[PDB]
Amino acid sequence: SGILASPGIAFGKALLLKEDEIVIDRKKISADQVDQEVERFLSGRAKASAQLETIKTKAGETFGEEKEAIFEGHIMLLEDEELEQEIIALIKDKHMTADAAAHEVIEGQASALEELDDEYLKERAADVRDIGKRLLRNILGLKIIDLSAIQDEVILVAADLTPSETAQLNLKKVLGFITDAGGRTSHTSIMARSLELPAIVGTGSVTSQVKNDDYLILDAVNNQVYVNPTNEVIDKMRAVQEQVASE
Amino acid sequence: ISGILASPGIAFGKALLLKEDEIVIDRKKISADQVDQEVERFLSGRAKASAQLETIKTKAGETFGEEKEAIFEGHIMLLEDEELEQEIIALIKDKHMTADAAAHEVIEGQASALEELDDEYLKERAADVRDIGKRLLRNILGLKIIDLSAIQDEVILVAADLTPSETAQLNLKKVLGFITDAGGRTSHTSIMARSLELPAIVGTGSVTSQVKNDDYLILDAVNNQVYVNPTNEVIDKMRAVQEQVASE
Repeated sequence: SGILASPGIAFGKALLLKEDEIVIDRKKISADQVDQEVERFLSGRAKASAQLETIKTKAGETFGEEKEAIFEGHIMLLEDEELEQEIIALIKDKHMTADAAAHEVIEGQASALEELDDEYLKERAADVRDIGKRLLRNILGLKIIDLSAIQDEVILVAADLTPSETAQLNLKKVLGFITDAGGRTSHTSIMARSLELPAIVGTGSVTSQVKNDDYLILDAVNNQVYVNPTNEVIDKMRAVQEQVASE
Repeated sequence: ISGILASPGIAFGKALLLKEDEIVIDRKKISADQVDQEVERFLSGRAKASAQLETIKTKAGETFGEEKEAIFEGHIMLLEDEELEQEIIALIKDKHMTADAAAHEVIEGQASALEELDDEYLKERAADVRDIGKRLLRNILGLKIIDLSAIQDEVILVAADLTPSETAQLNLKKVLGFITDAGGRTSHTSIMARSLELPAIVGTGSVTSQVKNDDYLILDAVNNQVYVNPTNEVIDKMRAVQEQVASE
């Protein structure tokens, strides 16, 4: 399918992003527990802040100060003295688990910027949620992504990508992006065009039509994604289309 | 609509379809008295072709510069060849073949000779020879020869494939892009489009089956699509939205 965010072709295996779904616990805790969860939260926020602190820098050296400062405000929101008061209260006051309480707050903050049909405000609620997902994972002891982990040059396949993701992404080993996105103006599109790396974004669900490690070639010229082709289809793009650089 | 996206861009316009007046050769054997009208029928027929080629020659010049106009004197030297001429007249006099079928035997045979070597350039000359062949046969057959100089309105050129003799007489200020049933990424249609910075979805199977003449359509050469008679919503979805690639 496709919307065509960025021109180019690519040959490589697909790395399929898997994001551990998040089960928030609703069960009201006992007064006994109250302390433990306040610790769960403070401990979780302690790490999520730490991961955020290395991304700031990796967004920094790669993309510079414009980007390093998107990050300063990510941290500043996660560690907001008032939002802490709110999450903790729900623990002491309404006996909610840390993972359920923090969600309520962040969710209340992201969903309050979405009231306006403002593009940028909708972009903020997006990032406000990016930060909230993080925290819950850590609180939840669920496993964290970290894209610097890259071993192979791969064609990053995912549903969508956010600034926390594309910063730690090992640029000189990702051969393009394929997402279920929205695109043409989304962060993956503007991430690619700039990088001159290919990108088809408005996909319905490549995330279901591809599996991890499947070899494939992203067309991004005529807008086609070829999953596990025959060597002649390979032989085709291989240079037939791939040699669009000569002209 | 498919296409092999030879030329990025987006166009908004009425589709100008290029219906080719069908060429139907006469394989009947004339008698020894009809022999002389045919030499005439060929000769007059050939004169039109030259009249038309020397005008294209010039148009190609003023516009596409000297490289291309020089390419036309080549079409004229072929067409007005004294031996091909002598070989066509003889098939009429000795073999009693119609002016048209005769002309076709000689030129085609001349083209075929070039295609025996899988050589991209030779295969190119062979087409170019079949180009002149078609022009000579229509003119012999007294058929309609299209003057694309004659385009008055801005439009999206919808065709089977576009020939050098065709695009040279093209009023470039009014062609808004091209969609053909073509080959693509290297076809003349494609190289042409790529220079002028005119969009092109060229590998279509048959855009000449869904697209009728005078269909307002938008050619999404950003995302490989062709919208036939788009709803006012789909229009603004590109008209502004997708169309504003130019800004970025």
